[PDB]
This record gives sequence, structure tokens and C-alpha cells, in this order.
Amino acid sequence: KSLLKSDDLYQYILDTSVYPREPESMKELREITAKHPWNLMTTSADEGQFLNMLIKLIGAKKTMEIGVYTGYSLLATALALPEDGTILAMDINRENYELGLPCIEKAGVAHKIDFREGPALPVLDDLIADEKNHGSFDFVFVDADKDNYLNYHDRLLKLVKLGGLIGYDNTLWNGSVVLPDDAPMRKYIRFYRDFVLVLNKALAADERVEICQLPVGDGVTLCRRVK
Amino acid sequence: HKSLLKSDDLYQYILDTSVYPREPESMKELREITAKHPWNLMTTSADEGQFLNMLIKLIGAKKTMEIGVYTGYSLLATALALPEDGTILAMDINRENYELGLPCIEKAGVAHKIDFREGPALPVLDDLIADEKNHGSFDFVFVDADKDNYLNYHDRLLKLVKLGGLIGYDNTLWNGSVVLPDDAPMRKYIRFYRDFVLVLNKALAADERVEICQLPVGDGVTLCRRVK
Ligand SMILES: C[S@@+](CC[C@H](N)C(=O)[O-])C[C@H]1O[C@@H](n2cnc3c(N)ncnc32)[C@H](O)[C@@H]1O
Ligand SMILES: C[S@@+](CC[C@H](N)C(=O)[O-])C[C@H]1O[C@@H](n2cnc3c(N)ncnc32)[C@H](O)[C@@H]1O
Ligand SMILES: [Ca+2]
Ligand SMILES: [Ca+2]
Repeated sequence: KSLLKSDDLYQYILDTSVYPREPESMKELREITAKHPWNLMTTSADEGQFLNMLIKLIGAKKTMEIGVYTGYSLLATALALPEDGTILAMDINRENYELGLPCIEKAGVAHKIDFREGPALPVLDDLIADEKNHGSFDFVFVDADKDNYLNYHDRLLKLVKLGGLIGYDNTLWNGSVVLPDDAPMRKYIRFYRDFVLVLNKALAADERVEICQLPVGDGVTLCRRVK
Repeated sequence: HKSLLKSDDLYQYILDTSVYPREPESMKELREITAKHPWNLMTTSADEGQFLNMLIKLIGAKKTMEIGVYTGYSLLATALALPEDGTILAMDINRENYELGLPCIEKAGVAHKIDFREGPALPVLDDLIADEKNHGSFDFVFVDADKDNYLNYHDRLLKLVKLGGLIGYDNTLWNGSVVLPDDAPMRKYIRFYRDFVLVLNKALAADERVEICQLPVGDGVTLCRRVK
């Protein structure tokens, strides 16, 4: 299941270092999400823990999330932000968000969320149209449609502050990045594999950011804006 | 075997794609020097080096500490990331191996940041703690040394690191031996420290003075953010 050499080792991390400290609201949201047919899309508990610590470490206040689903990474983020922190959250699908929103409200951090229903790209274009929004975001978590990540990247580098951080999710893509082409793959795995392979090379060659691709979850590539 | 990941191929992909094209020349130099040394397996992997370097920048650290230096790959990764006036108090029982790597660090132009101390780290920590001026003065500590002392180091370091500061304990997944039965075949040094590591990991997860995150980078690194 995980990217690690054994399920035992992965389960050890969860049991030893993740679940004992998982906030109750996130446990709640996870268990709700696990019953939903699209539950494979949710952010893993270990990755949620990482994002939550990352938010604290970088002192982020104003963030953005592209790809919300039922809200596990969104809640992990909201809980880590200061009481007056904000998240601009985007998903084409509103109803899955609203499935998770009750947990977030109960957690007392729903006031931080500005949820927008619809495709992310036009929202980004509108933001960029106003210079006011340039360099205003501390952090962006991108966990949506892979064939648009290069396009998001172009826009987000205008919207994120110098020294700010963008996380691209699923950049190791089930480990399919090292399967031969003729290996058996699910259709959607094969389709997006092409884009992930290009994305990872484009980020490596992009001197506007410093990068770090981590084997957390399904891979996450941290991009720190330096130009 | 190369990594904690499900395949050497996947691990090699991370290095080839995302690490080595970005590795500073000075670190490549130190790595190639270190690779020739008999104890080279003790060195910090290039992917972990990259992660530590980004981490230092992200948390805005200036004053740090490293316990367990060897030839200095993690030390250099850190020194490169720190501001020009940043400092590292670096400790190792072995000076000769440090001095093997010091010329790369000097050439990289960040050797002035390093205060190297030869000897066991614990009495240095005790000496620091004896002077209140040192309390809560460190931004970051990387602990990559003797496992039977990690919990001892932890209590000392929580006095020396600022609220909101960060301690990273290295090798906390310990070759994955943490999920092997006592029965299983393992190298002697692995078996020797394995129960220290199992206890450590439980103790850190139970310690409300810190928030933790145990990452499958390198041989495992547990990040501990001081919150009390
Ligand atoms: C992997 S899920 C997000 C997971 C989420 N971060 C979590 O923790 O549960 C991907 C999401 O991106 C959304 N999505 C796909 N294309 C999008 C687009 N162009 N704009 C906004 N959202 C999109 C999908 O509706 C889906 O909910
Ligand atoms: C895994 S190596 C450190 C690797 C180093 N961070 C690097 O990137 O190459 C462990 C080091 O800890 C040192 N060491 C072991 N016990 C120590 C102690 N009690 N005090 C200080 N150093 C110690 C050893 O001499 C050895 O160099
Ligand atoms: Ca994801
Ligand atoms: Ca180590």
C-alpha cells in the first residue's frame, strides 16, 4: 500500500508516532471519509501529520489548497494555522467538502476556510489580475488534477511570497514512475503517470524554486520560492 | 536494501530526479571523499541532506547544534542553509574524521560558522545548561549519534532549545529492525541498539513537551517541535 519497503514498517509509524497524537476531529473526519466511495483520494494520516507540523514550522498564516475532497488535509492545515489564519480552498466538487465540513466546524476552525466551488485555474487567474494578491500567500497545497500542475505552478509562483512554500501532492504516483511502460497499470495511473514524470523533471530544472521530493504519502514535492 | 522505500529503483529515482541535479558542488565533493573512508556507511544520505538543508531555511534557524558529525555531510548541508552569520555547535568524540571533511567546508565558505568540540556530547550539554544564558537559545538540533543516550540528550536539549524550536533525532527507524521479531537475523550493532530505539520512539510519542513527526527519510528522522 505505502511507498515503504514493508506494510509492517508503515503500520509501525502510524501506530507508534501518528495515531496516538492525531487530533480527535481528524480521527472523526477520517472515519467518515473511509465510508465514502472515493476514500482512496483522502490524505493519509502520516501525511496529514507532516502538513500540520510543516504549517507550524514555517509560521504560515495565509494559505491555499487546490483539491479538497472531504477535507482531511484541509483540516490538518486549519488546525495548525493561527486562530486568525485563512485558507482559500478550491474544488470542483462541493458536496464532498460539505460531507467533511461538520467535523471542521466542530473543531472550531471552519471560520478560517474560504471554500470556492469550481475549477481552480480561473480562480488563480482572477487573483493574479489584482497586484494586491501577488506574493500574498505563505503556503499552497496542490492535490488535484496532475495534468494541470505545470499550469498551477506558473500562477502560484506569482501568488506565493518569496521564501513561501508550495507542496505538490502524489509526485511519486504509486511508484509507477519507475515501472516500465508495459507494466500492468490502471488506466488512470497510466494516464497521469505521463504528466507526473514530466512535472518532476520540470520542477528539478526550475531555478525559481528549491525542491525536496519526500516519500511521505504518495510522494510530496516541497517547492520553496527563491526567485 | 539501499533505503526504507519499497524498491531501490524508486529510491534511485528520487536521487537521480530530484536530489543529485540540485546537490551543491561542495556536498558532492564531501560525499565522494567520504565514500572512500572505511566508515562511509555512517554518512547522511544525499536525500536526507537535501531535506535538512530545506528544513533549516523553512524554520529560519540561525543558531544550531549537531551531535554526531563524522566527516560532516549533514553538518555542511546545515551550514550551507544557515545565514552567513549563523552558527553550529558541532560535537563528536572523533576529531580526525571531522578534519577529513573540513577542507570541503572551508572551500564552501561556511566553515566560520562551526564551533567543533571533540569529546562526548553529554558533558557539553551539561556545561551549557549550567549557565542560564544558554537556556532556550538554540533554534535547531540534529542528533545523529549514540542511541543509548538519545533520551538523555532529549531532556538536556529541551532546556537548550527555544519554544517552537526543533530537534531532529536521526535513524529512528533503524533499518526497519523496529518491526522485526527478536528472533530475526540482524547485524550485531543493529540488535544492540534496537531496544533503545523502540523505547525512544514510544517515549517521544508520549512526551507532551513536544509535537512529533517520524519521517521515512534516510533511516528515519523524528522531528520534535518544542511546545512546552
Ligand atoms: C486527491 S483529491 C484531494 C484530497 C484532499 N487534499 C484530501 O485530503 O482529502 C483531488 C481533488 O481535486 C479535485 N479536482 C480535480 N480537478 C480539479 C480542478 N481542476 N480544480 C479544482 N479541483 C479539482 C477533485 O474534485 C478531488 O476532490
Ligand atoms: C552516524 S555518525 C554521524 C553522521 C553525520 N551526521 C554525517 O552526516 O556524516 C555518528 C557519530 O556520532 C559520534 N558519536 C558516538 N557517540 C558519541 C558521543 N557520545 N558524543 C559525541 N559523538 C558521538 C561518532 O563518533 C560518529 O561520528
Ligand atoms: Ca493526495
Ligand atoms: Ca544518521
